[PDB]
Amino acid sequence: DWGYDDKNGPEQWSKLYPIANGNNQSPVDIKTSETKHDTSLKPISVSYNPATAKEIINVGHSFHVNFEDNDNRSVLKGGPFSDSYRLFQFHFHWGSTNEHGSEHTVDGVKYSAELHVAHWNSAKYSSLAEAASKADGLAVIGVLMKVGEANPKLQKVLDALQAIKTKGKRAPFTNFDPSTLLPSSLDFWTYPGSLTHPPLYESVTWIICKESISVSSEQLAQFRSLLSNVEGDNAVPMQHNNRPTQPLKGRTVRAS
Ligand SMILES: *CCS(=O)(=O)c1c(F)c(F)c(S(N)(=O)=O)c(F)c1NC1CCCCCCC1
Ligand SMILES: [Zn+2]
Repeated sequence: DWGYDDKNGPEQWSKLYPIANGNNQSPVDIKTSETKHDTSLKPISVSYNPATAKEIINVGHSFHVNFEDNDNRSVLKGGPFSDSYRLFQFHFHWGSTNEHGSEHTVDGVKYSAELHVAHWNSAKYSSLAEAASKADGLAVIGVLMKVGEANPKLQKVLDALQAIKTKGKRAPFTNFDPSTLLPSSLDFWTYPGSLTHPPLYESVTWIICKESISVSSEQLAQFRSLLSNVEGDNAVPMQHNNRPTQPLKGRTVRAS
């Protein structure tokens, strides 16, 4: 029902999802002069099992890669967390132009796209569906993607998109460790926030990497060539899916 278009996009979401105007909404601009270093943060540790890669799915507004989440084979730990979070998905956001496709910004600087690697709290909760609405339920690593050289690490993913061109299509996507997509250093910022699209629950601990990764102009074009319509209907490109930044409302962004 909601989308990213003028009629149903971010500026309209608060009508059906009032929490859009809440105190812990994402994404945010990270003003580096205002970050606070927390001596209790530990380094991030990611430990993903490539055999957990399962399927790629076109969901109309975006696409994602899911990973088997029945057990703790693939986990994020460290950082601000006291226990491990289980990997379940990764996806991207992009924009209509290379100039602004990221959701998070840094000192007002907009990147071309953004990678999200999503996990849920399997220490405290027993399912993604339980964890999704809890303040401590989800942990998402964000990586800002700077347009420039083509990124070869994206290749398996981009090559798969031909199999999921229209809304609802899905295909097997196996033997893939998405830590291969992360930057070499996992220095990061963390703040309490939300899902960036409806239902916008304030359930996400964000881990935003200090270091960016690359993406080419033509790789971004491949994202925008996915279609938001169902097969047989007239082709409608998925041109953009990034939410604008939202007020900090007194939250602190912590620096590792
Ligand atoms: C196919 C991607 S998704 O499942 O629609 C999805 C998404 F596109 C996102 F942008 C987020 S975000 N930006 O806040 O990480 C996301 F979490 C997505 N997945 C969730 C699953 C977790 C709870 C269930 C309901 C909302 C979508
Ligand atoms: Zn996202």
